Amino acid sequence: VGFGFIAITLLTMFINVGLTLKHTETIINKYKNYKWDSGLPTEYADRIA
Amino acid sequence: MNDSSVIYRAIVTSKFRTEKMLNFYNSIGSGPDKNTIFITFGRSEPWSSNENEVGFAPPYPTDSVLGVTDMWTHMMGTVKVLPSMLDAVIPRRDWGDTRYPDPYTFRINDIVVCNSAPYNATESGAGWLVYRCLDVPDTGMCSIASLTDKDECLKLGGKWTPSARSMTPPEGRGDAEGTIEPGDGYVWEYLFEIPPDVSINRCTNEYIVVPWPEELKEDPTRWGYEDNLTWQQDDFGLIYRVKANTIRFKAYLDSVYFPEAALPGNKGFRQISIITNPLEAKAHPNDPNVKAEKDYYDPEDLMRHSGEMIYMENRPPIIMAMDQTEEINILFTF
Amino acid sequence: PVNYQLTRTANAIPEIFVGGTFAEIKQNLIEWLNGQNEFLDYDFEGSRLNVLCDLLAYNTLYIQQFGNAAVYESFMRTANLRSSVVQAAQDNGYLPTSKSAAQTEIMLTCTDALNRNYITIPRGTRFLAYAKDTSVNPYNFVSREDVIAIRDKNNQYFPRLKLAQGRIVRTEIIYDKLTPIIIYDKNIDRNQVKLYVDGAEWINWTRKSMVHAGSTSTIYYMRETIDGNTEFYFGEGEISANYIGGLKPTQNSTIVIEYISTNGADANGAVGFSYADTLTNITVININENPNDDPDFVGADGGGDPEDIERIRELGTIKRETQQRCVTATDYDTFVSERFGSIIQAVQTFTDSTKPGYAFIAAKPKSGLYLTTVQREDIKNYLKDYNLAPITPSIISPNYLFIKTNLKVTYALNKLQESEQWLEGQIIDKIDRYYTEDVEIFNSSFAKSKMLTYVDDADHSVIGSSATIQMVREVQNFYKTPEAGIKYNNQIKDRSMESNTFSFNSGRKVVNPDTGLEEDVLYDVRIVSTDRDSKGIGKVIIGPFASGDVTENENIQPYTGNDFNKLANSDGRDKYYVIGEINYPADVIYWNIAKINLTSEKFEVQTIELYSDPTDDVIFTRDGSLIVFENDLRPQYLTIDLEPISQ
Repeated sequence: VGFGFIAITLLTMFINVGLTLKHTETIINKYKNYKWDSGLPTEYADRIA
Repeated sequence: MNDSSVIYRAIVTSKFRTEKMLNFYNSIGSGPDKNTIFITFGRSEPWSSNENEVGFAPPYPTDSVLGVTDMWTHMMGTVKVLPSMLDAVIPRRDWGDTRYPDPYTFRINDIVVCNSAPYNATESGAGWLVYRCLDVPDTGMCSIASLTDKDECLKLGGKWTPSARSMTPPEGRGDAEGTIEPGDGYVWEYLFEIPPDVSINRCTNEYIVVPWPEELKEDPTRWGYEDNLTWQQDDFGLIYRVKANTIRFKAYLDSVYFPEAALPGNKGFRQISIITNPLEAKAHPNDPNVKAEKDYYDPEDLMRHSGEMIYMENRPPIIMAMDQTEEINILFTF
Repeated sequence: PVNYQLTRTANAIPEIFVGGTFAEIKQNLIEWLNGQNEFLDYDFEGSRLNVLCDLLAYNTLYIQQFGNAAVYESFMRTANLRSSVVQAAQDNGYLPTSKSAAQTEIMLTCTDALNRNYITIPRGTRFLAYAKDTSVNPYNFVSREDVIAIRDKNNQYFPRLKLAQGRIVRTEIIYDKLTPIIIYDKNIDRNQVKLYVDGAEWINWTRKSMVHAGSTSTIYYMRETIDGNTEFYFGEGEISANYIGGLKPTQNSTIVIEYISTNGADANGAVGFSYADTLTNITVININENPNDDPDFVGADGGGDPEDIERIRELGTIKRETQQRCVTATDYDTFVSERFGSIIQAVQTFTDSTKPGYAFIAAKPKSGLYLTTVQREDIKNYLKDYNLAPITPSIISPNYLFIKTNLKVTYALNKLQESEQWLEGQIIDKIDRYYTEDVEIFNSSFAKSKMLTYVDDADHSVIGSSATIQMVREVQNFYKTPEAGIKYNNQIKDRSMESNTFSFNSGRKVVNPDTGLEEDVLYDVRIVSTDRDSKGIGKVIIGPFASGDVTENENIQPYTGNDFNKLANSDGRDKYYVIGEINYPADVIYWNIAKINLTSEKFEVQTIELYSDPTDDVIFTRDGSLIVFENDLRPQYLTIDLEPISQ
């Protein structure tokens, strides 16, 4: 009963960001590629129409 | 906490998902502060008795150091991801293709491409013009998701399948300020430019690239601005307006850089990581240390477990025969 | 509310108990008797098997009260029947003060023939007092404690003591441990008791005058055992203390109880006391000063009579919020209460923020107005023992707003019996009963319409009534008023706030006839608050002045005009001096006579009424300022007219 007792405010947001970040799908596809070394093929396929 | 006297509402919106991504790429650069990235390759061990097949799968990796440590044991070589190779993407819906399920439609807010193909080609000196998105669906005929129906229920409810086809979906660069509306409804809002060179290179069957700011602000008219008065509204940059919110980077694994490993029989068993900011062998341990800038470091010279591992994956065989390059696509929403 | 989850409920007797209206019982039994079970095979009759159903329903409606009442008086808030209430309030550490006795402090001027220093004045020292209603008959008084005196200069003593009402009685008993020692008599304030066990002391437990930190055993207990007759008993102790508990007697002892007879509350009058002292050479010189303390004095205080049921409950549950300690504003209100109560009607303790420590306590005695002293110092000590150590309690007393009625009851001559007088007084307590019930307490307003409906309730013959009204608020120090103080809390109805009396002194000499001269003590003054103006304005004036004494300078030039600022009636020569502010919309009064710069010695006694009349009919209250009317003490403003009607 003997003390002053004043009221003041504080606010806490707690922003939740960091959901998702699920990396989705990772995708890679191989190549047959061409260098000047090259050399003998084994037969052929497709190649034009 | 729960059920408090006060109850507050917080969106977090979209842009924070994108803007946070921008800060990631905004320092990839060269120097002590710019924390470059390195992808990495895999395991030689047959990994099991049943290894090559469709069913079954590698065991789920573990984030613990007990799993961090086995990679640097089982890993061979690390390709580097330049700042230029990483790219931000969008699902690439396009009107007119019969292969993908719904030819036109494209309800409410959606991204389209055209002039990319036989069917959609128009007005092409500019290649792909088309990242423009639909501002409003066309008039009526929308029967949407619930019972109610009319041009009302988009507000209290879901999305409109307009049920009517679109025609002449090509468009000019756009109207002054706000953009064109050629046909019935289907107003279109023009979104940037996408020159052809970057297309055939950095796009794919899925997704598409958007420039980052610091490019467009640097150079209009390649990616084709100065038509946009809303540009000077909020500086250049626009990765936000597209709502990109996703980032993928890729890496070229060429068996030439790793001639060892690439012999008749290499089985490249699973494990393909990612990592950050590694370091050089150091020669004898006492010394200063350097940030690692040179591509395709061998597993040795990396100071085993230097840097921190930012990603993990297991793909059970792969192949990795000599002369066949390897292209890894990995996609994050950060 | 907004969210439906906040509905809940107040204290609610569930539908399980409640209890029958009769015929609904007939309904539920028939459905349970005929249905779901039998589909009657009954051998009585078509009517009998029906009729016999309610014959056992009266058995239900009976057993649904006789045995169902227990759960009503088992709990507290829902109980009725005092006995259960009281008996269930001691485990909350309360007890309900079965009665009380009057108390004063008088300073005896007496002296002894032996001249010996340090004269004593033992416990009883029987006095007697009329406690005046007229004169006839005394009651009694006993000092009950000790004291001492001192001889200084001339040979005299000032053994000032305090005294209770009744006499005393002492009944010694042998403790059988099988024998619930009790009293049986309708009396004996539990506040003041001794109860020695064969040695001395035994300070008990439930009520401490000291608290005697540590001290372990020797405590005893006082509760109820219903019946009105108090129970004494002792703890579980052994003392071969063993560990913790009461010391207990040992199987046989002389247990000496002494209490006070406490004639009753009829003794509030006090006033003149007589010695009635026979001890030794003490002369009992009299010159007995009942109130040698301070300002206005009502006589004795207290007197009790048992507390009402509606009192106990409110104080019974709140003492679970406390445990025998006051840390809280609501605690002092419960500690200034039947423990120290019957001398205080209402409290509302509060703490001022600008001044730390110093818990402030407003209190109104049942005697009215001020607590005087030593009835204040008494409230002081009983708290500070249970108080929060560093902070000191203080009794400010509230800021009283009385009201001036001037009402007329206009009865009819036909139907009376005791006629005037007895009705003149019968209207008093009815008005007084209105205050004591509704507006006696804090934060509560009063409506003159509600006063008139108790007025018209006098007996019968009174038909109709009406009153003017003025809110009277009297300043203490005067001459100044505090900073931003002296506020009504109500709209003042400008052209009001009318003066009191005052006076002057000095004014040269002005000798008169007969004896030598005088001080010119006539020619009074008085204050008027004038008009309203553009917003608040309004000023105020100190009053009528002839000429001479003042300091005019450039800052005064006494005048408000012949406009409002109504005139005091005397020679008085107008020339009203401007003094202070008095903003009307937010009620404020400000004076500070130092503005016109006179001397305070030129004014007579302070503590002057002002008493503006209210704008609205209903008078509000705030900031710990009571509106309570007490007649018997100050008659000064109550005036009523009985003007009759002949049919």
